[PDB]
Amino acid sequence: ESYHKPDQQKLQALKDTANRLRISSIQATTAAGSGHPTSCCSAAEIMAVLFFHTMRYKSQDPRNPHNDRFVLSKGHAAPILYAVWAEAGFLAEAELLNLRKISSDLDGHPVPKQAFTDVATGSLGQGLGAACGMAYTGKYFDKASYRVYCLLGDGELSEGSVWEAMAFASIYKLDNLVAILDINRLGQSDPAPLQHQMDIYQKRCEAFGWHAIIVDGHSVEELCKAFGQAKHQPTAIIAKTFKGRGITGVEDKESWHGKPLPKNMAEQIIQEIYSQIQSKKKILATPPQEDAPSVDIANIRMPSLPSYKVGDKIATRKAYGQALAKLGHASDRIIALDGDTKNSTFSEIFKKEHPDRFIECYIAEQNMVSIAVGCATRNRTVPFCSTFAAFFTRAFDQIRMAAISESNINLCGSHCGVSIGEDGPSQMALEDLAMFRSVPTSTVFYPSDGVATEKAVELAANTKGICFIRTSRPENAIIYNNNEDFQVGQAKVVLKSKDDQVTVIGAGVTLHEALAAAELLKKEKINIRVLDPFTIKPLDRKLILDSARATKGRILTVEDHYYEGGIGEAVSSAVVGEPGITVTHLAVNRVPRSGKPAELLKMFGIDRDAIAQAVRGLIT
Amino acid sequence: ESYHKPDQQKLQALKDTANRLRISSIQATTAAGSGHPTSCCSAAEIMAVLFFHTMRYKSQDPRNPHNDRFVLSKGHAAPILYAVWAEAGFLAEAELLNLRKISSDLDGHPVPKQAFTDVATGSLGQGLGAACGMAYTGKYFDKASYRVYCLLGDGELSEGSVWEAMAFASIYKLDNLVAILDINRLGQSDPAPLQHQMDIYQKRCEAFGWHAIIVDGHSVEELCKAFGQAKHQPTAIIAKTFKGRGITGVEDKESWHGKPLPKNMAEQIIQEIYSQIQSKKKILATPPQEDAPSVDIANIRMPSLPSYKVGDKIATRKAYGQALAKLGHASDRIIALDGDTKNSTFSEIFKKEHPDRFIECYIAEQNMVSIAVGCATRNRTVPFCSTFAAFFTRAFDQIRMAAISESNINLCGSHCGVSIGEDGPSQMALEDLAMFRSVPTSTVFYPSDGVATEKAVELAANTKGICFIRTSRPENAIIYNNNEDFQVGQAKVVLKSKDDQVTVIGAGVTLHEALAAAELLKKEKINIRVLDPFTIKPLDRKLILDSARATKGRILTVEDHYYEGGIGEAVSSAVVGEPGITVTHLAVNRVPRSGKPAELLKMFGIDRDAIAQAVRGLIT
Ligand SMILES: Cc1ncc(C[n+]2csc(CCOP(=O)(O)OP(=O)(O)O)c2C)c(N)n1
Ligand SMILES: Cc1ncc(C[n+]2csc(CCOP(=O)(O)OP(=O)(O)O)c2C)c(N)n1
Ligand SMILES: O=[P-]([O-])[O-]
Ligand SMILES: O=[P-]([O-])[O-]
Ligand SMILES: [Ca+2]
Ligand SMILES: [Ca+2]
Repeated sequence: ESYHKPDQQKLQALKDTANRLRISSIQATTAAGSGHPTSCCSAAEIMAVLFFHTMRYKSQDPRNPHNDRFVLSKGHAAPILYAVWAEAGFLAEAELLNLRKISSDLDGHPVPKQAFTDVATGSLGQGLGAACGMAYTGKYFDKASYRVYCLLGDGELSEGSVWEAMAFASIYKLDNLVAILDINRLGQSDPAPLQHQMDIYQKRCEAFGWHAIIVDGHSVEELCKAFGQAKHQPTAIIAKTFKGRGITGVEDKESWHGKPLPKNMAEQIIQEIYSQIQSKKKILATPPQEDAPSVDIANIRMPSLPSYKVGDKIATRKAYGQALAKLGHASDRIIALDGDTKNSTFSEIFKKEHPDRFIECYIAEQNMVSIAVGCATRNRTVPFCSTFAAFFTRAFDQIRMAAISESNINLCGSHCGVSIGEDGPSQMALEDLAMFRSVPTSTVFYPSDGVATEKAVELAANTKGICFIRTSRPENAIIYNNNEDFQVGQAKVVLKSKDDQVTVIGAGVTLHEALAAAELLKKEKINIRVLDPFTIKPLDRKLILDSARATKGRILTVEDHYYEGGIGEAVSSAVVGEPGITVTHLAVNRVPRSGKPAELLKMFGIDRDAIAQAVRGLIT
Repeated sequence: ESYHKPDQQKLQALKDTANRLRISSIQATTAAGSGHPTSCCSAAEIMAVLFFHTMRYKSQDPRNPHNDRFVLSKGHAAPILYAVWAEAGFLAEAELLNLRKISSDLDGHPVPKQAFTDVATGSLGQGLGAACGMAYTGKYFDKASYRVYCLLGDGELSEGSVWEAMAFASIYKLDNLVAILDINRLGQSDPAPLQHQMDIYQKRCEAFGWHAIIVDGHSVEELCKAFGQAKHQPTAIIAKTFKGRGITGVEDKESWHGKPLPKNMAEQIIQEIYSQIQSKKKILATPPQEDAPSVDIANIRMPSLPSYKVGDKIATRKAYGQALAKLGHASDRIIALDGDTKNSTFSEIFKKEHPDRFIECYIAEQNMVSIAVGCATRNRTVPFCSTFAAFFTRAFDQIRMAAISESNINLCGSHCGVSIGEDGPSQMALEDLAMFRSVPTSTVFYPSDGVATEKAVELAANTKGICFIRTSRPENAIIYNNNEDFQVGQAKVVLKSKDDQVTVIGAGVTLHEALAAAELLKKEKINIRVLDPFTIKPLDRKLILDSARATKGRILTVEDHYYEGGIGEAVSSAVVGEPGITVTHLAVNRVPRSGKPAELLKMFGIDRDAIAQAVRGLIT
């Protein structure tokens, strides 16, 4: 639609709105006794113009799929976000004073229990990546008219994740995306490196492919104009502002980040700001054009059972790619993301069959996770990201925040453990189970053959939370019939007899080492029960205990992972205290080195011979 | 010294060297059956000019403190690094053919068991940050003439960590630092985003404050000239190259990343390259000026015992800052790094007393860890980094690689757990124990009062590996006499009687909740033994077991951390199977929310009342 050039009365109303937003931010943080009023105050005109002139959204339905999106990347400015939603009529004005109380949902940083929040922020430098996912979805998946606005601080621009998102938005021509940079000169404990060198910020944004506009961030007129011109590139509004703007004696001063005003000072300051407001009448939000498509919410089912034959050899990494491509034929909601590793994770199979739903994220794992989080907001897509599991450690903070965001994303990490062989430890995932188990909403799948991998992909697609699938490089035999039923939290006993003397729990390559160890032990008339956990989180505690009680109470765990936080610790925590139950662990005890897969499994004590020796020791 | 303008014979010798390096990279990867010859080949002229014209180093003493530093950020090019060290006469030429063998130290990516490797690479995007630490040390700490050279790939430039390092080097005027960008057009699975748009790379580097020079990366003459001009800024040599340069039919082609040449093809290609070499005579390396200072290696001792009084209240975060500043008066080797959080971690105390040894890293945790790793190389400094513990998750891959690098760095993460109160979960560290316990070389300190914090700082300074100190926001009472002896792996029983019915293990805020719970239980004639672990890794298994056997075998753990990978799992894994021993866990079961510290401890079941209720349940 045409830009509506505001008259002087509308401009004054926007100024009055910005000053109301300042007052509310001060009132709320003074009442709470904590918070960041000076960080809200630098953004007050930006927020007024965005919410009451530029954006299009349903004020009574913040999650509506047709709405423009707003991401508060500088999440500690939450009080001004709450204030705008009260100004728009969604939040009760009195509730603002309950900021940070245990009785309120207006928490210290935004979180998705709030209808107006899609992604939790608070860990700086992540909002723009989420916004890129929203804008990519809007332009290429929803094909809708909504736009995406992301407000960042200047200290926040020191985070490399921001520059990954900048580069992504220009690669993918996200002309529906606007980043607003609140260049208020100061960080938490010192000035931001570039201070008010606006030209340097402009050069950096232009070098990364954005259309960059320097504005006076306290001029509602310059802001209306800058937001009012759509571009053919992602657009950076570089706003020169002052921290604590409007707070006499505090504006542009250090020592005030995250410091509320004391009661006596708040009263005096609020009276000053209030005297600037010319009218109490509020501006109404403007609704969006309703062109986002419907999205089905039904269960996603594989079009057929797995087609593997017991005895055939396939690496679970390849079965992942085959299974994801197969699942893509069943539902248009499945999208795949990969970080320049598609040939090795086998997500290239999905790209070949469903190219319009594959997102190349390049060597930028932090941004890739944030893109997926953004794509999953409002349930618009069901994303599967992949790289080597070791490189998901690069995105741990994004994954941590994804759980705080209640996000439903699926991650597949390949090349786990020492069994990759010659590349050496930089490429070996040995802490990924520890990392993903510590994520509160996570489900951790560790499929041991191609059939289990296909079932894990199907289960993950239909499971809420952060789903992780750990895949492996070596080709192992198919051990499961393709009609075997798999469920989250349900383990499988793959070998048992009446005279079993220990239950051996393995997964992936160590499950096949355990089965080979059972064959070595058969020559010595020693039988062992072999258990495949399928999910490491949640663990099938009942089947583990019933197996243990059938094998003299003895459990041996063996895993291609470090000792801490892995399968062995998960099993020990589950069964500690149970009478007669003992647990013995085999794992990788130190940083590995290069060698053939079988040589490394032997060197680090997790191969069939190490398992057999541990079994004999338990019996004697 | 003056630039030595090479004659045509020296230039031809450098070309011959580059071609020998190609041959060795092909020979080694074909013999191994794996590796990245096309990634070596694009860098061959760069490597020849660096090692045999530009750099100054002792060829027989690669770790010498006077040497120029070289960091191979694109670590998968390891075969060409090994080749240059054979060409320089340090490595035997025959050993190159043992690349990736379990019998060799020429592993798939560089690692510090090699005398010529300071930091392990292999996880892309981290080398430049390490190089910044080396260059900062050289300019500001060593005050020596050595220079630092870092070779990066173009796909690698998608990592945000690279841009954090770029910004750091210009902030700190690292005119002794040179980054060489191998712009060979291709990544692993597709072209790099910018391909051969050399002007865009130049604009990005210039916007981040570097002096940027575009060269033909296969012209030894242009490379000699570009390296030969020192600048007043960090300098980026932007080298236009072709992947697989010199391999007929493979140069500039996709589908060859990480693919060795088959034997029959290697023979043919090597014969072609060999026919280009005009002479077998090798160039000798040139030694450096020996102006790096001596550094003492003695134990670092606090100048006095802690000065806290039993009963005084201090937050361990503040005791950390006081203790680090105190330790800085004892040894000039201590340096401190912080990510714009010095007012909240209290590293500002060190900055005030020892400003020349404080490094402000801004909001860039990945780079901060890499800086510390670089500063610790060759034992030049003893670094302590600090931020909120939650934001160390942003640097997990850097910490993981630091352990592969055998690095001795110290990390202090504040604001752990729900006890921070109103900021909410984005700022709460609830997975940091899981993360740091999974790091192979780690020691994890969790001091419960100011005295333990000071002792932990002293111990950490003298302990090899990745040391982590978990500090807390709330002020708790001093419980230890200031002459109490603390040691790694030694726990403390802080309350005991003869009629204790359970051993309660707490740490930080939950240790003080446990002591308060013991007072509640005293009213009911119930005595509990309270144990403070001091180090979570390694755990004092002996004292835990002896305590348990004195309290009917019952252990209760309580921690301000998620259930997985924390204190409870560490204790359970240590004691599982021990007869009569049971372990019960209290931890945080889900993403928290904002509230007062005591309200959140109650809501998440880890306060004195929850501990008392669990104790009563264990007895009955
Ligand atoms: C990843 C991360 N590191 C550190 C912090 C701690 N922190 C919170 S706010 C802040 C300063 C923010 O400065 P800026 O982005 O300039 O925002 P302003 O408040 O000035 O608008 C810092 C360092 C954080 N929240 N996230
Ligand atoms: C952080 C990280 N993510 C992914 C990988 C997987 N990987 C190894 S090499 C490579 C491509 C490297 O491309 P580039 O930097 O252009 O180097 P070249 O071999 O072309 O010189 C990738 C994606 C990695 N090593 N590290
Ligand atoms: O995909 P690469 O591990 O052979
Ligand atoms: O330092 P902040 O948590 O008050
Ligand atoms: Ca700022
Ligand atoms: Ca490349």
